Amino acid sequence: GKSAVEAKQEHWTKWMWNAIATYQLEVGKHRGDVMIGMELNREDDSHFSGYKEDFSILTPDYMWPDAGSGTAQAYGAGEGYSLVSFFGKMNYSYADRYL
Amino acid sequence: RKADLTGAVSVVKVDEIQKQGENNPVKALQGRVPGMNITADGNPSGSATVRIRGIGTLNNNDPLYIIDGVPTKAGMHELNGNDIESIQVLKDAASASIYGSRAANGVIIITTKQGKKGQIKINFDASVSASMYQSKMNVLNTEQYGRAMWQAYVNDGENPNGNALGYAYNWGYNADGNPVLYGMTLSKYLDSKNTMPVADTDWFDEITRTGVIQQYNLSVSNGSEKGSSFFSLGYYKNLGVIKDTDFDRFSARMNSDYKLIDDILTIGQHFTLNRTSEVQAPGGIIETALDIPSAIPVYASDGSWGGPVGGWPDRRNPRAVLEYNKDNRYTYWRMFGDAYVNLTPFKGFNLRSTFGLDYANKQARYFTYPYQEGTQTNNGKSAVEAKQEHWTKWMWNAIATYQLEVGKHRGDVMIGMELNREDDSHFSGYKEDFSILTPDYMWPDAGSGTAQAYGAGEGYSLVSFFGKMNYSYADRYLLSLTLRRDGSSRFGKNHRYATFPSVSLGWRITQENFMKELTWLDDLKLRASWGQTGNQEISNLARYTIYAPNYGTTDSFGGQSYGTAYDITGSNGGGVLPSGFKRNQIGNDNIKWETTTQTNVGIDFSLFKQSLYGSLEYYYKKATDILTEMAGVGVLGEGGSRWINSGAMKNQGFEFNLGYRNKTAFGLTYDLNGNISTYRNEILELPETVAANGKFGGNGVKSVVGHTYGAQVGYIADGIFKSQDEVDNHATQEGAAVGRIRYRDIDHNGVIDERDQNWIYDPTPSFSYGLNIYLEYKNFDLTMFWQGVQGVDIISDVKKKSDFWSASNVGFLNKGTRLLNAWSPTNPNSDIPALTRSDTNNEQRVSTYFVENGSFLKLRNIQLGYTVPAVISKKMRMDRLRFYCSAQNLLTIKSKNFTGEDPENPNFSYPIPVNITFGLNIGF
Amino acid sequence: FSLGYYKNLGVIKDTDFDRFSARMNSDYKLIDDILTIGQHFTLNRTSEVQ
Amino acid sequence: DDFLDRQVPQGIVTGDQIASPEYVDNLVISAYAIWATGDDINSSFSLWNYDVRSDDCYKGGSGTEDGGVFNALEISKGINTTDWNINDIWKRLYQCITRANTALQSLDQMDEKTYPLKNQRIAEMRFLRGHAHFMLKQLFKKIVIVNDENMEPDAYNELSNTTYTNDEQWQKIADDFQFAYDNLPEVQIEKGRPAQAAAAAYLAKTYLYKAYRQDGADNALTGINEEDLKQVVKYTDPLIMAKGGYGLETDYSMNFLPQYENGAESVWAIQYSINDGTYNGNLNWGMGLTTPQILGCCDFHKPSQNLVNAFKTDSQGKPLFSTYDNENYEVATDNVDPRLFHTVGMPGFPYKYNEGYIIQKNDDWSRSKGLYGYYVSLKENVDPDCDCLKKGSYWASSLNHIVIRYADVLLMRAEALIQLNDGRITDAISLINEVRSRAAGSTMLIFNYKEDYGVNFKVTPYDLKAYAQDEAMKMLKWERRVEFGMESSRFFDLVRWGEAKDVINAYYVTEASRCSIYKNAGFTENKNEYLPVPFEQISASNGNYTQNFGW
Amino acid sequence: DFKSGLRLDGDVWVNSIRLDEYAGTVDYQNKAIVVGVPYDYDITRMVVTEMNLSEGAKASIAIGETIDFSLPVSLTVKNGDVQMSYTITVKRDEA
Ligand SMILES: OC[C@H]1O[C@@](CO)(OC[C@H]2O[C@@](CO)(OC[C@H]3O[C@@](CO)(OC[C@H]4O[C@@](CO[C@]5(CO)O[C@H](CO)[C@@H](O)[C@@H]5O)(OC[C@H]5O[C@@](CO)(OC[C@H]6O[C@](O)(CO)[C@@H](O)[C@@H]6O)[C@@H](O)[C@@H]5O)[C@@H](O)[C@@H]4O)[C@@H](O)[C@@H]3O)[C@@H](O)[C@@H]2O)[C@@H](O)[C@@H]1O
Ligand SMILES: OC[C@H]1O[C@@](CO)(OC[C@H]2O[C@@](CO)(OC[C@H]3O[C@@](CO)(OC[C@H]4O[C@](O)(CO)[C@@H](O)[C@@H]4O)[C@@H](O)[C@@H]3O)[C@@H](O)[C@@H]2O)[C@@H](O)[C@@H]1O
Ligand SMILES: [Mg+2]
Ligand SMILES: [Mg+2]
Repeated sequence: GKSAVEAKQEHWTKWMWNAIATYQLEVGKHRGDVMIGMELNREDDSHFSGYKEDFSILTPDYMWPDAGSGTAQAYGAGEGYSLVSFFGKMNYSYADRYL
Repeated sequence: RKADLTGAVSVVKVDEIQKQGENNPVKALQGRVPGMNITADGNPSGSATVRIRGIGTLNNNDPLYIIDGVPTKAGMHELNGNDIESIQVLKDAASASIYGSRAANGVIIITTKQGKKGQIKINFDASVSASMYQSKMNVLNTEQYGRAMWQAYVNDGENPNGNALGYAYNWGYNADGNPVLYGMTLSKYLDSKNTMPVADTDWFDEITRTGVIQQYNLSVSNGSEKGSSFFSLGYYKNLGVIKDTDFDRFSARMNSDYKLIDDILTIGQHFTLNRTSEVQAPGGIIETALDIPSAIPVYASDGSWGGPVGGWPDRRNPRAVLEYNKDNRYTYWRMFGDAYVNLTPFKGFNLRSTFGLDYANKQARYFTYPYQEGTQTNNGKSAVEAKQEHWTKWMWNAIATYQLEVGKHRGDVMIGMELNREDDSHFSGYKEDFSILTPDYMWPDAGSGTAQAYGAGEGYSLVSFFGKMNYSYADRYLLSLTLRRDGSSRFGKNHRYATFPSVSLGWRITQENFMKELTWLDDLKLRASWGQTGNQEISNLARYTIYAPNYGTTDSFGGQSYGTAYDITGSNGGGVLPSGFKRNQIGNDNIKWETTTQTNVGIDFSLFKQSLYGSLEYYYKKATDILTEMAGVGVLGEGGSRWINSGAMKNQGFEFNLGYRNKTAFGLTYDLNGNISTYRNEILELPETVAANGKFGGNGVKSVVGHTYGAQVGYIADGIFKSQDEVDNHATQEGAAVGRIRYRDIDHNGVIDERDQNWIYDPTPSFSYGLNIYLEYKNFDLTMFWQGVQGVDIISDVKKKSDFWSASNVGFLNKGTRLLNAWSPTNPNSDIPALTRSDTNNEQRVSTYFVENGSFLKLRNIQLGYTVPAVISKKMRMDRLRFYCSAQNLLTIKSKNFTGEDPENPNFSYPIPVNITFGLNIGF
Repeated sequence: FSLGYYKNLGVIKDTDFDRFSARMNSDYKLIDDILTIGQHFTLNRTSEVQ
Repeated sequence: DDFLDRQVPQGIVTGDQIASPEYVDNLVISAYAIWATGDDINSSFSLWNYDVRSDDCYKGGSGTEDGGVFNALEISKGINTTDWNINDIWKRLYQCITRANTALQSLDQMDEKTYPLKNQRIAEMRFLRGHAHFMLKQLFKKIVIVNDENMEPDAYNELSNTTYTNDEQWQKIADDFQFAYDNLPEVQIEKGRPAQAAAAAYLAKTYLYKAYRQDGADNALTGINEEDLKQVVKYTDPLIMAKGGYGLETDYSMNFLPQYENGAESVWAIQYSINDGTYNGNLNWGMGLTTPQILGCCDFHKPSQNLVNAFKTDSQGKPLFSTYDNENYEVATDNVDPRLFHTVGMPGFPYKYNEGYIIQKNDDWSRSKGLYGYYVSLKENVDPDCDCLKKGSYWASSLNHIVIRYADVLLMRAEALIQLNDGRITDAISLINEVRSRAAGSTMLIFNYKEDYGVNFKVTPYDLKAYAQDEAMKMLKWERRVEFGMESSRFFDLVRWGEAKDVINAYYVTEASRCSIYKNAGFTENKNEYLPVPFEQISASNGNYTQNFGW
Repeated sequence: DFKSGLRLDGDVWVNSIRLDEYAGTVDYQNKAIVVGVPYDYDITRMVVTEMNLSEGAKASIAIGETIDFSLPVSLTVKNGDVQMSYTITVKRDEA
């Protein structure tokens, strides 16, 4: 006769900022591009949950942690990470034949 | 363009709304609309309270905001205000009824910017401001505090050296025998442990700072008949004057519309995403700063927070409170979208179907760090709260409109169906017994103590069928008829639906042939309207007899938790106690809609070729069957509160808008927009228990019926006694002595008691006015908005804590500076009662002493701007470059009867700072 | 501008998955070819019983 | 079109479902729990807030302004019918009554065969309702008798506090205790529930209060009724108590130590618990203000030098009936009842039997800087180190609150016998001697005081000889005063006896010297022996409630 | 702008005192100064020889004055507008 409810919430938030500088050139049969970029990424995750027991009516409408009348538990955690990157890409083409 | 054109509509000019540089556009339009009251405390968020046409009902009086056709009651401080194209306030029932079933308190229609046809523009606005704390309450320093306490002791006739707070007084008498204080000395350490050195501390300066405001907006619009779009980004950040309180907001708005086929099937949308993070001040932080005496050092000897020790009064360190509260930051995501499709089968017909969405998500994490400030401690309690809330409101609307232009007759008919559904939920976890005590470590998993879980949910639904018919003859006679059938989920099946009619008439007198020769009178229109609107803003579970299993897990102050859990076995707990149910309220199955009837009569005029324009309106609002939550009779016990239709409110008001714009011979373009308004409020009927307990006025002493909402009853203070002869000649009263307040004998019975009370407070201003001045001259524009309120009374508690010694619950608290100039035989020319340690006279009672004249006139905004000349701007490729420097809340004038400061904010709420701003606008 | 609705009732009873979606992309070219400002945004709401 | 019907209330039970048979035990537990969770700091069901009007105690706190309305009650001057405390206590007691009435209404519609304990549960609910009515009757002379469980909420407005006279109201109160005595089990394994002995004792108390007639508009005594005293003697018979297994504890301190909860003398007690899933536990928040300043704050409920002098005894071993208050009690040169060191914590002595805390006459123990003296009540406080105690914004303990004590039953029986005066004064003297003998033997925790602080204990019983009725009554009053000090019944006993005015005026005159708050004190002959009916309630029930005499 | 100008800094500590040719042990927790004498010294006439308190600190007891120390003697050290009280006691090395 165990009755319980879990109310769980999770958040994920990732934001990225990117910067690019590109140059192209068409000297004769030579076609050359150069790109320099900087990128920052940051991800933050979190979550938390409540847990309640000892309900009476036993229906989703009635089953809320306030309506519970038993042992309660609370869980919660958070984490995150960051990335930084500097990249450079150079493309050269001769006679539209050698890349 | 007044949209309705035949009702009480006020059009607000955003070109000077944006000038005030405020986060909340509602707060920006504080005094620029007649018959509207905006109250803002001054916290970093722009949160403000709105009251249209005075108080209209005994329930939530908040007006209904409609952004791009989607109604909402959420505050606008969480929405970007720099992308507003037009604002119209509909204050009449007839005009505002068509915009929703929640229009009883007035409607604010906000139209966001849209891509102007055939052109593309971009605007970048930047603004940096400093906010300074001006209304610094003057509290006693250490020497002044010692002098005041000595004065109190000698007036009471007790030995001042018995103060036992470390003061040692050298004092004597003058020739007349009046005590005089030669000097004072202090014990260096307030405690025997030599941990709390005595110091002179400015608590208000310590908790206040100079805040910084940053604002950056970037909008780009692009419009054509091929379709239009508009994209806006916005960032706002505000550091409050109170330390460790702040508010920032990111905003992104995306509007677009597409016209397909040729003119059929117009599909448009408006979406906006906002992210606001905020740290708020703890409750009563200003109160704590005022109370704590200046002798307490901020830091103890060992570097820990200083606090009360020994005989000093128990008040927490306000700086420590702010430091511990600085981590209680909440995040709030707001998501306001809508998508509409418009079909035009032929020339006169239109079918518009709109779907709106409003999703809000609030996530917070509150901490409870252990504190030990002298004798103030929470026994090393450490805890964490993880709270989450969700609000989801969606609306679906369908409209069918037909227009006809037969001859001089112009007639439109619109039939609409609207469905609204709101669902709210929230849940929280609570953990204790942490070790590291830092926000990084403080998570419910890391906790190692007792845990609690809270959670609730609710919602409601609305259905509405409305019909609006407008007829116009010769563009001279205007008639409007609207009818609504509204139902809400908050009522029983029998009383679910209600019908509300409204009629409006208008006559353009200037169009009549008999007054053609009056060429100076450019335009004159006389309009009248009578409408009924419905109110159902009550609790969702209003008609049910609620029994809740309140186990008592919710924190409560004083232990009156009313929980349901008894150690029936008798073992001091140790497990899960048996639980039960308790009654929250008694159901009422006969509740129905509250009916608000409004009659409006207006005259709009324009003279000298639209050079002198204005309006004059008179309105009468009558609210009946007001859904009020009447309390129990008293022997009915808990849960006796029940909703009932037993109310009646009356509001008569006048509004007068004026505006004069003209150029000048030497090239000075001046524009003056004046405004003045007044209203009278009254309660006509009220349930007996409501009148008895006086939640709406009367303090529970006399019924408020027949008086203004919120009016209070108290004694009447006829000065203070100045001689034993005066004390004897006055009617007898307990605690009367020399220097005490003399209370008038109202009933002439010869004795002062609880029957000697009368109406003393009326929270209705005589009139409120505003004035906006705009001067343009040689690329220089000066804007000045003044706002004034006249004839308003305010109940003051700062006066209670500054004019009296030992009037608070606990003694020896720090008081205001004006306490020093109290009455004494050495200082006869005064009106402040003599100091005393015992409140024998019971001067805490409600009386005219605490009623102050709140009339004021403050320069709400001033702004000086320079526009770079067009030639330089074009050379720089910018279409428009502008710089400006502005000041908000710079200057104020108050009546001499107002002892305190800042009559707008006369109590311990958040202070209102002075903002000095510098900003620029670029229009590439 | 895109709107989308998907709903799936699984072969196993009392398991299902539905999704609302709204996408809004735009870009603007200003001056003559300088300062191109664009954005792509999408909002999705998926409810599921597994 | 179920669009307006799809959503339903969340996390609640409706009134129709609350009548289901399986919620009856839940409602019973609710009606019990209101007695532990429905009391505020300023309104505790122990009624110590309103017992400051007596001579036992002052009001603690920083000063006269800390609870100014209670200072007004204590000095009996400037009391207004529009005082928040009066209305608050009225509303709280009636809230308890209504929760019990809801439980009774649910019980009365249940099959006895299916629910065998129906009569016992009904008796318990009636007992709780009668207890709340008794408290209301003590505080306000004229109360509304809400004893009809099957009454609609709309019908409550028609109730009046003058439907029954004073005697009828007392009888209506006693009817619930009579039913509870008839139907309750003799012994309750489940300690929280009342037992038949408790019901009988409390019924005897109701009849004892009923005997002292208050006929007429004024609040003056109008004779003593013999039938009520006969009923008191009938229902206080030692056979009932022996059947319930109740009796005096071997030591006086066991009634207040946390280690001996639910003892033999604890006839009935409000159960307070700790570590039970509640946010802070069902602690005694009502006594949250009474903790000493050393525990952290609020220093309320301070006993009085008059009470200490009353505790002082003579050389023979009897209380000083006339000269006790002439001089302050001297620790070294006066014989003193040992009950003093269980009731009042004097300076220079251990606080609640803890040698680590010695009471001092400094600000570390008095919040008012000597305005209210330096004595600390001990009956409701606990040792700081017994982890009985918790900081929930107010230091509160899990110590149970005893409502009925076997000493109270014995003194009640003695009073009944003395008032009857049918040649049975000797039995009352025997009961008084039994209580005094218990007090004299109660020195297990204070034995070292003789050699550590020079305390002389000297208490002796009385010879079993004929005593005059007035002499016996005087001795009984003294015994009650020294036995139930700080237990919040002194003022009620003074009102019942009728000498409240004289005793209070004498106390004011005597204590004005050693406490400056009594400079302007004054007790009115027929106005201040009862709290006024709240003005808010009178206004709400227009033309139904009548204010007490003298207002 | 807010300071009262009451010069609360005022160090009032007592380093040591010397009664005749005997030093005194100073306890700051209870503000006591105990001086021992060889169980026969005349404790009715002692001249305060040296007493160093602090910079700007003045004591009620001067230097060079004779005092009866049969009972504890109260000493007040004042600096600026603050003060501290000590009790000086002399004991005859009782065993
Ligand atoms: O309701 C109608 C009418 O009644 C009024 C009239 O004043 O009050 C009565 C109404 O309020 C209650 C609150 O439940 O009773 C309050 C009542 O309690 C008194 C006398 O009994 O004193 C009780 C003690 O409470 C203390 C505790 O101090 C502290 C402060 O937090 O608590 C913990 C304990 O260690 C520590 O942090 C402190 O020691 O004071 C709390 C009391 O102070 C109030 C009263 O206005 O506000 C003052 C300041 O206290 C703060 O907490 C400061 O940080 C802030 O909240 C505020 O600035 C209020 O907060 C608390 O009630 C201690 O000082 C007292 O000795 C009286 O003080 C007081 O009258 C109810 O029981 C009762 O119904 C009004 O509320 C109303 O008009
Ligand atoms: O819970 C249902 C019901 O409660 C409301 C109002 O009663 O708010 C829920 C709780 O959120 C509170 C926190 O105390 O909001 C106050 C602060 O939070 C903000 C977020 O920016 O306001 C939230 C949201 O609600 C309004 O305030 C409407 O009153 C809106 O202005 C705003 O968008 C912030 O503005 C405040 O500083 C508080 O209101 C409640 O405890 C309702 O949101 C909900 O319907
Ligand atoms: Mg009078
Ligand atoms: Mg217990």
